[PDB]
Order: sequence, then structure tokens, then C-alpha cells
Amino acid sequence: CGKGYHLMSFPQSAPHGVVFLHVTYVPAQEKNFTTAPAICHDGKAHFPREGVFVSNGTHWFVTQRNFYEPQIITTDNTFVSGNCDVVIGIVNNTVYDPLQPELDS
Amino acid sequence: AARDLICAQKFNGLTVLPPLLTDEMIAQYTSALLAGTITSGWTFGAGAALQIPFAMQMAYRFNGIGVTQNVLYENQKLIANQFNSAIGKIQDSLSSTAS
Ligand SMILES: *[C@@H]1O[C@H](CO)[C@@H](O[C@@H]2O[C@H](CO)[C@@H](O)[C@H](O)[C@H]2NC(C)=O)[C@H](O)[C@H]1NC(C)=O
Ligand SMILES: *[C@@H]1O[C@H](CO)[C@@H](O[C@@H]2O[C@H](CO)[C@@H](O)[C@H](O)[C@H]2NC(C)=O)[C@H](O)[C@H]1NC(C)=O
Ligand SMILES: *[C@@H]1O[C@H](CO)[C@@H](O)[C@H](O)[C@H]1NC(C)=O
Ligand SMILES: *[C@@H]1O[C@H](CO)[C@@H](O)[C@H](O)[C@H]1NC(C)=O
Repeated sequence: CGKGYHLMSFPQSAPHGVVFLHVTYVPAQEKNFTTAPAICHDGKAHFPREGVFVSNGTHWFVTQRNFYEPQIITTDNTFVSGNCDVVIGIVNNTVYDPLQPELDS
Repeated sequence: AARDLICAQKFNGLTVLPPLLTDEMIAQYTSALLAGTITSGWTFGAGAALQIPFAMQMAYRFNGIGVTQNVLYENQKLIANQFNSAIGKIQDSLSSTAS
């Protein structure tokens, strides 16, 4: 039903037939980014829960697949699996802990 | 000396028209669909092609079938070897049996 990601449709009657008006979702403006499958942090590998790791040259964020929305990489949106010696392309970056400023204060 | 049936069909008024798309233009479409799938995934079927590494879009496709993506990244070489052996077996099956 249409080209792109389908959202709705509407039927219209026609002589000896039917007419559909498919409403779709088409992405428009694209930008290159530097990506990585995992992040090495304290001897642990962090994979994104929903989304993809990207970088703007200096810092590293996590971003959903179909839209650009960078977020600070914490332990809420990542999960740990294994070590850093088995994944090809794992980079070195820190992962924020939300409990540390609450424990310090 | 040995006359074929094509000349009998030919002289009795039964002709065969050639296709509009030759076999070279079908292979160009097939090559475009192959190079769009490998280098972009399913993003060239919706809008414009968005590049993504292959070892990452296969981790996108284990997430569709219900497997977490660490299974790919911890077993990438095994899956690559299995796919290469499967393509070799497809070659052997197509070059051995004509049925
Ligand atoms: C990549 O993004 C980060 C996060 O927005 C940028 O870091 C901040 O940049 C602003 C603007 O220069 C500064 O005021 C901040 O001090 C920076 N740090 C933080 C922690 O917010 C970074 O500059 C971006 N890099 C590029 C090349 O665009
Ligand atoms: C899962 O099955 C695969 C078979 O495709 C196993 O891979 C083989 O493992 C043996 C171990 O003795 C090797 O000799 C073969 O060369 C492997 N086949 C390849 C690389 O194509 C794999 O070990 C199994 N996983 C387990 C048992 O955890
Ligand atoms: C990304 O980099 C390639 C490298 O040549 C370039 O052709 C392209 O215009 C860049 N931008 C986008 C949005 O793909
Ligand atoms: C990440 O840090 C470890 C030591 O903490 C180091 O051995 C490794 O080489 C670093 N990664 C890269 C890509 O340099």
C-alpha cells in the first residue's frame, strides 16, 4: 500500500472499480555519520536496546533508526553482553550512570 | 539436409516476436537490486538509499526474528562461513542436477 512506510488509506468509489489514497511516510534529508556496533566500557560491551550508535566527530550518541534524535548514552538505553575481545569494530567510550549523582548528592 | 520445424512454422505464417527487454537489461535490473540490498538494506525500497555496514544490518535482521543482536556480533565468523558454504552448495546443486 504505497511507496514508503504505510500510515493510513482511504477508499473512494469509482465506476466499475475502487480508488485507494495511500498515506505514507518518506524520509527527506540525510546526513553522513560515523557508527559502531558496540562500545567498550570498563571491560564490558554495551549494545543499544532500540537504536544505533552514531558520532558527530567528537562525541558519541544513540539515535533511533528512522529519525535523528541524539541522546546521551546511559545504562537505561543500553544492555551489557560479554567482553570487548570478540566484537569486531568496538570503540572506546564512557557510559553515563544515573545513580552516581544521586548517590553523591 | 535435415529440415527443422522452425522453417515449417515460418513458412506457414507462425512467427515469434522478440521481447522488449533483452537479457542484458534484465541483468542490469538484477544487479541494481543486488547492490541496493547489500549496501543499503530495506531503505532503498522506501525512499533514497541509506548506507549501513553489512555486519550491522544483519544485526538489524536478527532483531526482526526475535534474537538479540549480540548473537551476531559474538558469532560473526561462524555465520559468514555458513553463508559461504550455503552459496557453494547452491553452486554444486545447480551444476550437478539439471532437473
Ligand atoms: C558534537 O556534539 C557535542 C554535543 O552537542 C558537542 O559538544 C558541545 O558543543 C557545544 C557547542 O560547541 C559546547 O558549548 C559544549 O561545551 C560541548 N560539550 C558538551 C558536553 O555539551 C560537540 O561540539 C559536537 N562536535 C562537533 C564537531 O559538532
Ligand atoms: C553450531 O553449529 C555449527 C555448524 O554449522 C558449528 O560449527 C562447526 O563447529 C565445529 C566444531 O568442531 C567445526 O569443526 C566446524 O568447522 C564448524 N563449522 C563451520 C565453522 O562452518 C558450531 O560449533 C556450533 N556451535 C556450538 C556447538 O556451540
Ligand atoms: C556522504 O559521503 C559521500 C562520500 O562521497 C558523499 O558522496 C555524500 O554526498 C555524503 N552525504 C550523504 C548525505 O550521503
Ligand atoms: C580501548 O582501551 C583498551 C584499554 O583500556 C585498549 O587496549 C584498546 O586498544 C582501546 N581501543 C582502541 C580502539 O584503541
